[PDB]
Amino acid sequence: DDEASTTVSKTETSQVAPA
Repeated sequence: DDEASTTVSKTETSQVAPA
């Protein structure tokens, strides 16, 4: 949800892509 491109795939790196 935080990472514009992907909501499903929610990893630590996925969080990093916002902040």
